[PDB]
Amino acid sequence: KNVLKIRRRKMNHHKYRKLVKKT
Amino acid sequence: AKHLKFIARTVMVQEGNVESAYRTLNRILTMDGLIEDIKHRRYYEKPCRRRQRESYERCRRIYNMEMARKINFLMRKNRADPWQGC
Amino acid sequence: DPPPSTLLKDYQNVPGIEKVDDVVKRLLSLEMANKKEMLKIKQEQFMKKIVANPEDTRSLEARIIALSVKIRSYEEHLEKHRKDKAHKRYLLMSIDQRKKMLKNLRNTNYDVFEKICWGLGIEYTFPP
Amino acid sequence: RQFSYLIENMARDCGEYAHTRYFRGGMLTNARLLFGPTVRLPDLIIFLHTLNNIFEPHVAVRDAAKMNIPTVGI
Amino acid sequence: TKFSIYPPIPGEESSLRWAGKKFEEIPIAHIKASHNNTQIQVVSASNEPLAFASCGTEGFRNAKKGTGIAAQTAGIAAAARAKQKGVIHIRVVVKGLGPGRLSAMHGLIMGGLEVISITDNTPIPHXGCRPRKARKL
Amino acid sequence: VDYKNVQLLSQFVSPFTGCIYGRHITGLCGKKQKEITKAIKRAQIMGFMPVTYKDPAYLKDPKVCNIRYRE
Amino acid sequence: REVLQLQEEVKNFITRENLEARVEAALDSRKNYNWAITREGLVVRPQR
Amino acid sequence: PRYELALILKAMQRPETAATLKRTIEALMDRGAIVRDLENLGERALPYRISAHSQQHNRGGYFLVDFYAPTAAVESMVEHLSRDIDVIRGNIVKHPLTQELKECEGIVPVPLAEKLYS
Amino acid sequence: KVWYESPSLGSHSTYKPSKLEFLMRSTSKKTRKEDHARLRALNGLLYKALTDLLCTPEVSQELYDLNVELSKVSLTPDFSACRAYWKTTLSAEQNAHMEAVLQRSAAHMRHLLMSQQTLRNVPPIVFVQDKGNAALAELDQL
RNA sequence: AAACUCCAGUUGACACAAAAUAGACUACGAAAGUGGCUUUAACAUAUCUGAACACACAAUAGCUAAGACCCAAACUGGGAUUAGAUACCCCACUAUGCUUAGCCCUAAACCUCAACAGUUAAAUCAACAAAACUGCUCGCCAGAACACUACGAGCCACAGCUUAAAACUCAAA
Ligand SMILES: [K+]
Ligand SMILES: [K+]
Ligand SMILES: [K+]
Ligand SMILES: [Mg+2]
Ligand SMILES: [Mg+2]
Ligand SMILES: [Mg+2]
Ligand SMILES: [Mg+2]
Ligand SMILES: [Mg+2]
Ligand SMILES: [Mg+2]
Ligand SMILES: [Mg+2]
Ligand SMILES: [Mg+2]
Ligand SMILES: [Mg+2]
Ligand SMILES: [Mg+2]
Ligand SMILES: [Mg+2]
Ligand SMILES: [Mg+2]
Ligand SMILES: [Mg+2]
Ligand SMILES: [Mg+2]
Repeated sequence: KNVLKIRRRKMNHHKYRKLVKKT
Repeated sequence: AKHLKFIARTVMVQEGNVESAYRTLNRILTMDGLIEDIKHRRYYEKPCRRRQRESYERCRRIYNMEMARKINFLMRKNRADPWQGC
Repeated sequence: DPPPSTLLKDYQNVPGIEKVDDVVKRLLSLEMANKKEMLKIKQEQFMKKIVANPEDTRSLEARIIALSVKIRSYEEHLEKHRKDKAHKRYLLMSIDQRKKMLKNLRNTNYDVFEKICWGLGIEYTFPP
Repeated sequence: RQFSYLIENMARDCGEYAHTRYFRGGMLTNARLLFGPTVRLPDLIIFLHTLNNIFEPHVAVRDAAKMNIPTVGI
Repeated sequence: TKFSIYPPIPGEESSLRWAGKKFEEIPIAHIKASHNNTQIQVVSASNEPLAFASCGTEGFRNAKKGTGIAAQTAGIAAAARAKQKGVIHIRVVVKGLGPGRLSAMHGLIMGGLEVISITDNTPIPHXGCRPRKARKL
Repeated sequence: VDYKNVQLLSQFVSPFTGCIYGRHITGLCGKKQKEITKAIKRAQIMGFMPVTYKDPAYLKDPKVCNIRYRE
Repeated sequence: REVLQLQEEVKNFITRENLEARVEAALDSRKNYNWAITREGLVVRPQR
Repeated sequence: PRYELALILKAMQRPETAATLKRTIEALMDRGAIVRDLENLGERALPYRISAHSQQHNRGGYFLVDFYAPTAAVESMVEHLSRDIDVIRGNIVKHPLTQELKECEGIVPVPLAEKLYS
Repeated sequence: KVWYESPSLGSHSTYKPSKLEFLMRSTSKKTRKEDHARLRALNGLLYKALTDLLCTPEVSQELYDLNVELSKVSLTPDFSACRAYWKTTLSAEQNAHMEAVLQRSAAHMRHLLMSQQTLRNVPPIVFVQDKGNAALAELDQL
């Protein structure tokens, strides 16, 4: 199958980790 | 390093034919898997990749051996047409 | 543990075993065998001390005795091998299996349940 | 094909019909187009071999049932 | 007697001789055929060095060292210095699958040496050091 | 199959490289292929069998392996 | 039957008294575990 | 249990070899072993060079010791052999004749479908 | 079956690779999905057969000494010819000897290949010389 | 001559690293995992099912402390490349991969097939995967996204893990 649902979760978790890093 | 030398992987030259001696040695090292082993060892193959390739190599051999068996079996009838015209 | 001079369970009832050379007695004793052979002697000791029929190996009593001997072996194993997670699982699973057996023996035959607890030194506990 | 010649002669001798050749698509289910609107189809089809040369059922077995033709078959 | 590709075993009584010398007494030409270079050393049976030649010592530089013709030239150079010291027959021991693996042996022959045997000693670890990671190309 | 019977074990390794032959070359079954392999590995590291080559003493023993090498 | 067989073997077992004699009796002898197999499944004992 | 000690001794003269065997068999007895037999396999060239006790060896005397001992004696004997300077390499294995070989009817074929499925 | 496809309806059909079949074939007909497989695998069998003949002395003493190695063997789909490739040697003098013996051996080898009744119908084998840069040695000659 | 040289080749000595061939085998273990040799101990259960939390485990990465360090190698530095290259390519080297004792408790932890028992006759069956189903039990699910998120609580975890919404928004996903 495609990984489009994983890709959404992939970006969500990346942005979250980066937010925690900044703050 | 601790073994005796000039026994392993050693081929004698006959009548100065060094090309045929080298080809025999290369055939020996190839059949024992040493050439492919040396080549795969230049860069580290990761365990998930090694298992995948070994699984692919084992399944391809089975399919090729099974496809050869089928062709041999179904080539018995390759003889000329016994009932030509019918 | 049974003395090392104890004969193996298989050679204890052969006729004339007491008149053979001492060397032959050493070779047929626990001293020259693996630990599993010592556990068969222990199980036989408990079976004759506790159960009514020492030859009934399929009764709930014999199973509790057999499993209790295994549990003691695991405890000794883990005393020397404290990071052996595989056997720690086997120990805890065996303790749980024995508790289930004791539960069903207490429910069906209390008089025998009392002899099993006294004989094996088990302090039955009700679950939380 | 070992028996094509034998079967064609048996049909001719008894006054019946034989089809031992490559069976074309729609000989039975599309007979009016291939032969004509007034073509009469067989009332009985006798199979001396029910399988084709690739070891599958002869197409005429299914097509005979479609056209409500009784079949005798070895 | 029929020809045996298996070398004579030391301590046994063989009839093979080369200029009156036994297999155990023939000098050895050690060829290291790397991917980017080729090194050839001729030594005596007692481990005495007799001649050394490599593509780098023959004026080849950078990618030119990793060519067959560069190894062939190194073999000729090693043969010349070895022939002056009394070498005719040599046992060839080649380690590595570089481009100068076979060509280095050709140069030894053109230089006046007779190859009586070929031995591969390419190092194969039996399980050893982890090689460098695969390349993305 | 004993690890001390090096003559037998040597019949299932490569003469030139000492590599243990697969069962497709030796014709052995799974059980004996394993015993031979374990016997070879035991004999090698205990000081009975060489690892990198077949002992030349055993080169003239019966050839029971379906492998053709020379010229 | 196993105890009887074992009782006879113990007569040949090495002991502290007969240790020296058996040690020397071994240095004079040779035990060969080597034998080869054929394609027909026949054992080919060594030439000794 | 029944064990087999595969003993490679330094190439020595007959007197020193007998003293090493006696000293090795006595160590087994001191640890409770019942020694059954002693077999000489002969002096031969080692399959490879072995370094032992700051020395290099190319030949050795191969001996076997069949004996019974308690399970705890193996660890103690392995340690004893490591310190004997006349022992090149000594390994203690479970005697092969104890393991009884199971009968085999033959080679039953394996279904090809299982091979690729598995 | 495997990811390698084996669903063909005419899987029981008798594979008939002969020169006569090609002429009696529908011009519209095109090779099926698993039709190349039999060709790819039949060509590999020819490679196996030829390789054994070269290394076995019984076939020919001259051939055995040459120690020829087959680089490639690919039959033609027409069923009229077969392409076999052997690796050249450095010495052009040695190259002539190998080609000469192989050229005369091929005729006998074809009959030897007919001994394998499964591949009894073997088109004349074309022992092409390649893989050794034959045109590079030819250039040096000039 | 001479001594020096990071260096390279042959030979010898040499580890707290990793385990060609066998292995075309498909075994063992609850899973994770497990493929050099030896030995010791040793692989629960004479119904079945039974937990995000109880009990005990759990690759890799990571943390704490003390060691090892051949080789590999985040980061970092240097050399190229490129419009840019804090990438891909080349070189060097560190955390780290190893051992010991404690933690941490996550994986596309996936046969993407819950455990147990039974059937091959029925309709064979949305499709694909891996032939189609029955009995029984536990776990779980109820449009998408917000969301492997917020808050609460628990945790040797403190830029962490587990459990896990709502509002606004859309007619799809
Ligand atoms: K290994
Ligand atoms: K629950
Ligand atoms: K998976
Ligand atoms: Mg998002
Ligand atoms: Mg349960
Ligand atoms: Mg659970
Ligand atoms: Mg969880
Ligand atoms: Mg973990
Ligand atoms: Mg760590
Ligand atoms: Mg480091
Ligand atoms: Mg490094
Ligand atoms: Mg997994
Ligand atoms: Mg469940
Ligand atoms: Mg929702
Ligand atoms: Mg997560
Ligand atoms: Mg969270
Ligand atoms: Mg919180």
